[PDB]
Amino acid sequence: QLTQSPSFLSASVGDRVTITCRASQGISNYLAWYQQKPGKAPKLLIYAASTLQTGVPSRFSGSGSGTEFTLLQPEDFATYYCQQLNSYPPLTFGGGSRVEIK
Amino acid sequence: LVESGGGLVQPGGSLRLSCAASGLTVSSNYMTWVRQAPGKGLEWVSVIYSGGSTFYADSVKGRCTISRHNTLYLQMNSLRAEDTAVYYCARDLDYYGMDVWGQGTTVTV
Amino acid sequence: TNLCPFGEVFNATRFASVYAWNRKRISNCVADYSVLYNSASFSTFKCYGVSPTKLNDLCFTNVYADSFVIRGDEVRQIAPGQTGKIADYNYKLPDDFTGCVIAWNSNNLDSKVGGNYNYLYRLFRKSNLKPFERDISTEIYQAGSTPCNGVEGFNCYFPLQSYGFQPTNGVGYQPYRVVVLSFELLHAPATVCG
Ligand SMILES: *[C@@H]1O[C@H](CO)[C@@H](O)[C@H](O)[C@H]1NC(C)=O
Repeated sequence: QLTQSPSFLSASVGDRVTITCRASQGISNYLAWYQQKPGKAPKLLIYAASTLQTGVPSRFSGSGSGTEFTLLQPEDFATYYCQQLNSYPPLTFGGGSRVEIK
Repeated sequence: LVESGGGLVQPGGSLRLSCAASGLTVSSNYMTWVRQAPGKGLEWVSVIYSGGSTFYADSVKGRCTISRHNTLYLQMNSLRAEDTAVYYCARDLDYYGMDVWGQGTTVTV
Repeated sequence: TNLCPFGEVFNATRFASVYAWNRKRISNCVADYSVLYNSASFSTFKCYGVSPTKLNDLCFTNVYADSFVIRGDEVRQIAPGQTGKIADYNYKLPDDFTGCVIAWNSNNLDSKVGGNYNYLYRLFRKSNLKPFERDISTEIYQAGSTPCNGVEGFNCYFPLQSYGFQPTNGVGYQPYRVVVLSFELLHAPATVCG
């Protein structure tokens, strides 16, 4: 399958933004949300829906063949990636919308 | 945490990279190798199981992953144009995702 | 002519999860494999002994059925030599396999409205299973140097993990029922003929 995500987003500080990626046909729990700040190895955010340790202000999920997350704090000038979980031969990533703040 | 390894070399030369564990031993976790081209998204180039079975991608299908004790290895011969990129370690929890990563390291032809 | 019971395997109600696959023995009877083969209502019918016809006329001493449910994209794991979650930590075949595999989609029967969480597989395990082995141990996994002794948490996970069989999923993700009919030939009266 293939995963297609939204384009880049220019947002205002202290505002909750929403990103989305639609899957080809059916995943429904196997998508994880990752954060890559430039120059730094990416950090995960989200399981199917849950959140691991840190992103409490940037946690949201609605996954049925088209998932979407919602994150505000102006330290999010980075890129957001979606990895579909169980496709064992390919571990395909998404188009990876990037967000800038203005 | 983790560790990086060798850097840019010649074309199609014997490319090799290594990794190191920090607080979690490499004998029991789905270790990985993910590649980001400079100016591109992410990829997936290898995964190493707990039992020992290994898996590679379509591209770099001739890559040779390895495991031992806690000095993870990846190797490749046909260091073609796509090999110029950065690579990262990561432990997988196939239902919980690519967990803690290494600092990553870059290589170029 | 007491036909060997197959309607209590393929037409069973509750296939056990892949890590606790239901093993049954067939002996002291005759079975018509050809009628099951020519049913054609089966997604995959792959035989690593001999073709469906010529396996009827070769009498055997035991026939072990092994039934469970797995995911569509991982059906292609059930064969000797394959590797993956199923082929390593839930149900591993031997490279000297005789017998064959019968699998078909059971989307409607086994998928819940929100995805049934009844089924499981051993996602976490140190070493891969030996062929035909079984491992129903439910101890929390020992991920790394430090134990946690029955407190589910970091670096020690409950190895069993479920399936989200939503009734909308991609066909590669909709459940498929699988039964491995493994024949065996010994030094004994062969009581399973055609
Ligand atoms: C299960 O039942 C259906 C209809 O009742 C029949 O067509 C099929 O052959 C049966 N399967 C077995 C293994 O008896």
